[PDB]
Amino acid sequence: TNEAQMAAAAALARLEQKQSSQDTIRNQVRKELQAEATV
Amino acid sequence: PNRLIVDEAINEDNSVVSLSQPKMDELQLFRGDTVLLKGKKRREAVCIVLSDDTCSDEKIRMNRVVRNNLRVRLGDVISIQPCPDVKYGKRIHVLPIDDTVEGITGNLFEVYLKPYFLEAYRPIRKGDIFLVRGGMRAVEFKVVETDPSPYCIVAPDTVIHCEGEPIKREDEEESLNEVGYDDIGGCRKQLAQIKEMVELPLRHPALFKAIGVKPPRGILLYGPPGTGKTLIARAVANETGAFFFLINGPEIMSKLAGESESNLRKAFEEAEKNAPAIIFIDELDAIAPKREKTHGEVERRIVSQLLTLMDGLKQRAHVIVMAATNRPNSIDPALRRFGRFDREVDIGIPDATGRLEILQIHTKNMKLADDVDLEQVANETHGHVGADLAALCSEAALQAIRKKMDLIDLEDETIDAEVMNSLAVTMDDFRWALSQSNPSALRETVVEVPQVTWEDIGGLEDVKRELQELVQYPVEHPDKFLKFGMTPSKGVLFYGPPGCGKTLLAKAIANECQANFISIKGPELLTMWFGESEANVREIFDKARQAAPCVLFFDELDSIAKARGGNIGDGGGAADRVINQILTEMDGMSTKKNVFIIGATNRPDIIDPAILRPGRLDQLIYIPLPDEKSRVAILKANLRKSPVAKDVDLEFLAKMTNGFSGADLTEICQRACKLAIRESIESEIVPEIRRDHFEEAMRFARRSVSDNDIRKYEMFAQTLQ
Amino acid sequence: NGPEIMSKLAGESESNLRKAFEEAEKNAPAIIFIDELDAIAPKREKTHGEVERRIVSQLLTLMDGLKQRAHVIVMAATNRPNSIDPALRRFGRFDREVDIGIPDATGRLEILQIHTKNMKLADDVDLEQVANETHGHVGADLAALCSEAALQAIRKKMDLIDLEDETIDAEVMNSLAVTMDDFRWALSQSNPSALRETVVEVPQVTWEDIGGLEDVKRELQELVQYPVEHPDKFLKFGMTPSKGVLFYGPPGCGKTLLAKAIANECQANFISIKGPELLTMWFGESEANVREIFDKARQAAPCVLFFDELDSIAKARGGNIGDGGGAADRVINQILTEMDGMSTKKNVFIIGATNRPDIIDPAILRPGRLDQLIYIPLPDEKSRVAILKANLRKSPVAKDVDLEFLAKMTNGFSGADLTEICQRACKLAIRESIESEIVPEIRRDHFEEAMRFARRSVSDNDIRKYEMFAQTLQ
Ligand SMILES: Nc1ncnc2c1ncn2[C@@H]1O[C@H](COP(=O)(O)OP(=O)(O)O)[C@@H](O)[C@H]1O
Ligand SMILES: Nc1ncnc2c1ncn2[C@@H]1O[C@H](COP(=O)(O)OP(=O)(O)O)[C@@H](O)[C@H]1O
Ligand SMILES: Nc1ncnc2c1ncn2[C@@H]1O[C@H](COP(=O)(O)OP(=O)(O)O)[C@@H](O)[C@H]1O
Repeated sequence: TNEAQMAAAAALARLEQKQSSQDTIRNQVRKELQAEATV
Repeated sequence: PNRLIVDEAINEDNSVVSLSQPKMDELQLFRGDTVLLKGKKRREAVCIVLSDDTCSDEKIRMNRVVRNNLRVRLGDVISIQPCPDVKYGKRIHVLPIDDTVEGITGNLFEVYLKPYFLEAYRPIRKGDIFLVRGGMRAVEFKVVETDPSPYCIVAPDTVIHCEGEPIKREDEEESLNEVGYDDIGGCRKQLAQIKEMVELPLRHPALFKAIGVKPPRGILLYGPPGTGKTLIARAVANETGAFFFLINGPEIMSKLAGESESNLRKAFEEAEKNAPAIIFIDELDAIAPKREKTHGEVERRIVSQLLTLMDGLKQRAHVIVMAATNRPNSIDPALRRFGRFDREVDIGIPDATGRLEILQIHTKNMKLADDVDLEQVANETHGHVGADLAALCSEAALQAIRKKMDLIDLEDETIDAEVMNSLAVTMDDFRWALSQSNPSALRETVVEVPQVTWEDIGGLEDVKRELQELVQYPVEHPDKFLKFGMTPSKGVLFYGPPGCGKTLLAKAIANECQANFISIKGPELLTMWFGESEANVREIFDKARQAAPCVLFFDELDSIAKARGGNIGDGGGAADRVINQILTEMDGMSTKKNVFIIGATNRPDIIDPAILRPGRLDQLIYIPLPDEKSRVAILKANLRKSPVAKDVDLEFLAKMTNGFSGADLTEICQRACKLAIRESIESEIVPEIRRDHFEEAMRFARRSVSDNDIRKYEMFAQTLQ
Repeated sequence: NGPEIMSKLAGESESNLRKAFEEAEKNAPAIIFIDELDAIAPKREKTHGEVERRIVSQLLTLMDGLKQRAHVIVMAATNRPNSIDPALRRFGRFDREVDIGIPDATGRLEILQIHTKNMKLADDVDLEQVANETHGHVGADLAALCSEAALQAIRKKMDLIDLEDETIDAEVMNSLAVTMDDFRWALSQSNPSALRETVVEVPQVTWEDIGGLEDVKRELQELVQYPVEHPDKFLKFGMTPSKGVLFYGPPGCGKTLLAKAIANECQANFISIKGPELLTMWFGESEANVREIFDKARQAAPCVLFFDELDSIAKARGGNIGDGGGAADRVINQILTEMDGMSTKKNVFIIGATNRPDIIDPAILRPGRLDQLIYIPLPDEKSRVAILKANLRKSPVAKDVDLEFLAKMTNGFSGADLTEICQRACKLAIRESIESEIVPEIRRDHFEEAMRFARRSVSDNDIRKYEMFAQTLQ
């Protein structure tokens, strides 16, 4: 039913958050940006 | 009917269970539907079912929280049924467990239950136990009362109550903070091997006593201190339910003559009375070291007493004795004879992947800041064992605590949950602790699982195929090798200029073949030569055998020849202490162990020709500098995930870098990226790596292999025909 | 057993040992088996404790008391005859010895058949194939192998039928067959306990495996068979049999196969000592191990003891440059001593091989040592044909393959070089066969393609070196 469908959306969202290229590339650039900012 | 075997889960969410797709269609439920699970003692649990591509068709993957609620253990069988009529609840009353909330005070709802339940749409049944982590504690709660029955889903408008005293834990209900399989990070291959050996006779004792097949009676674990040898022994006993009895050397050795022998014997008698049972003997080398290393009468007698007690296991049915030592040859060899401790598992040291898993486990309760990077730490913590990474996390936690406690000045007997819940540990706290930590295994041999794939290696398309023929075909198509009377080669040597991927080729083939990778470096062979400790060569090949299937990569084969003068040499021949032991081990190694020996050198002209005879490294592969199409492929591989601008002409760059090796092309790719990033931060005092950034990198990069070296390598390869 | 006696306190271990002998006499005829003897009476040099010295004396007196304890025989088990107090092996007591050793491929098959008598095996199970793969295993390991293979088959079915009760249904076990995949898995998990032990067995190499060298084959029979097949003729003519022969010549010409083939036909045990082992003794100053090698040769007699790479040490010392010393060294001196003390009545024949006879200590060539010398040249045309056909004896060679043509072309190739051609052509046939599934025989194209990579390993510069030496010996 619809109450289970809302539980389905929550279970799938947590699975995707646990599984998670874009954040690895952005984080690697962020680290290099801070080093170039202070050097 | 709908009866499936309980297995381990990957998803850490307590409300989620995974079933394989074929069961999603046979049970006629949609992804995310709510189902009930039937356990033991007329108990059940409600959860949400998701699908994945890793669950076995006939198994259900669930974590410890769900298994405890069902009072089931791994390997048992439960029934699953849909319940699509579950509705929302309006009132849920949750109280903490007395054995988990202690020494802490504050508003438990705001810290734990609110973020857990708020808009969480979790299925909840009366009597469920669940765990909420945070504030450097692991606090479990029980659900005591709900308006709907016997289960419901929590809604955004559900009122959560928490009024009353903590709940006294039931004697049949195990705490969720007890050691289990989900507390072990690396060394998962060893844990799986052990489970297969012990879980069958422990869970199904009626099977073995009714058949002609005898179980294992003893397992010897070994590796450096702090690698989880005891952690595994406890996890196995706690997950199977076997009675766990702990023994340790110092406890037995500190006793007087007539007391140490009786106490050791009693431990065996107690295990039998409580069978099925596991006896874990830690620091075994302290009870029964090699007899040649002891002179006292008491020490020799206690060795004989242990040997007789181990032999008594023919009568003590369903008792398994596990022991932990540092080295398999530090103890009385009698213990390792047929029977007694005739099984061996090498725990060793976790690699970079295992170290990351350990850091994630020991930070589950810690609030980490966005700047904390545990993968970066795992790559830097070479030579560390799990006990070192656990100490690293603890030290970082204490540094973060001191910084806040000296400012808030709240001194009482209990700690405020809100104060700890809002305390985050930053990269400065892990970096400080990392500089203070000192690895316990700085120079130990580490067996790694390779992460290099063929997509990471540019060019050399014909070598990739050749290596598959040498490494995969002998075991993928054994009927053809038997038909044609072919004897597979035992290894291959790479030669050619440096920085062309010789090491990557060995790792990539090991990866595709699902084999372990062992790396031996020149300085280690020099250490064995100079220190007259060439016996350590056997340990290298012994790990290769036990770690099979594996690829054993010997780098810098010429390290000793150069130390002996290289081009001038001395009064002796090519043979030396270390190469002789290596050649001996190679000759004594069979192809049936699935151990492939790979060597590499940058000076093939000075390698003892003996190692190239049939039966050794008879196959020779030349790895030249990359050609025009390979250099482009190398640039693309290094930039596979980089934000390369459309104006970058990778073919033009490859045409200029005619004398560059793959190692030099990588520096260009990395420098061009850093240059683009430098421009980015400067604009605030850019989204892509522009042609100017690659052209600028070209002015700093240099070729590592000169024309004189290219001719030397080409002439050598030509001489070999 | 050792641990049972040693775990007891002073005054209890001696009493219990005495009681065992008294009970055996009361129940005579009787056999007393003492396992782990080295744990009760180790070589005295290894123990100084008052209790350990006394229990040795108690065992010695009880063994001597067997003159009165009629019909009582005492058997003991040890790992090495030299690990125990030498007094035990004096006239009387334990004056007989039996060398159990390690089962060979035939014995391993018999063990596997015994420990599977109760097991239902699938049609794909081939225990002879397993026996050939289980190198270095002893009966204890083959028993564990059968257990692991049986348990794997059980696990696979039990997790499917889900029958949990106090007893097991006979029909469930009776219909459970153990497949070859379960044995192969168990082989990957099993780890031989005797892998590093010396291997002493009758070789499977026969004369049909060696191409050419027809006259050398006959010469070895005269040197090795006749002294024991026709001893009355040697006595009649006053002939003293040779104790051994040294082979010299280019590498890869079959010197090792010659030693194995004669051992096979004579049904004698073959013992192989390799260069790295001679170098290990030289580098580690452990030449005493040579005496154990020659003593094992006597224990395994009739046997052929083959010393390969006899020049390995001379080369390690510089070979062509050398050092300030002479040809004698630690390891060869022990070999010379053991040979001089060995009688021809033990039926132990010594064969050596070297690729550099010009640097062999001349002492080994004197009468009483390796006084015979046989030159093994590179094969001629008719021998190269025999070598190719011998190496391909078991391969599915197509009828279009002209092996005589190849022999006519590969004039500078050694026997080992002809094998590389045979194996390379086989690999090419395997590649073609595998590709056809993504062939039944090795085609001419596979041999001709192999010739693109095959090269001679022995150059004319080294052939002259051997010819000049062979001419020097006339
Ligand atoms: N592989 C691992 N995964 C998780 N934690 C580990 C691992 N190896 C070691 N540890 C941690 O390090 C410590 C090991 O201590 P213990 O098991 O008592 O080792 P020992 O047997 O050397 O005394 C524990 O705190 C354990 O949690
Ligand atoms: N064929 C190649 N494709 C992609 N990268 C390469 C290649 N050859 C070398 N490299 C780069 O050079 C670096 C060193 O490679 P490695 O195989 O470790 O060299 P070596 O074998 O000489 O130690 C790698 O990090 C890789 O990025
Ligand atoms: N006369 C020969 N007949 C058949 N095969 C030979 C002959 N000579 C050499 N070979 C091949 O060469 C390989 C090496 O022979 P081997 O006797 O081991 O050489 P070495 O005595 O120099 O070690 C053998 O596997 C064999 O197949």
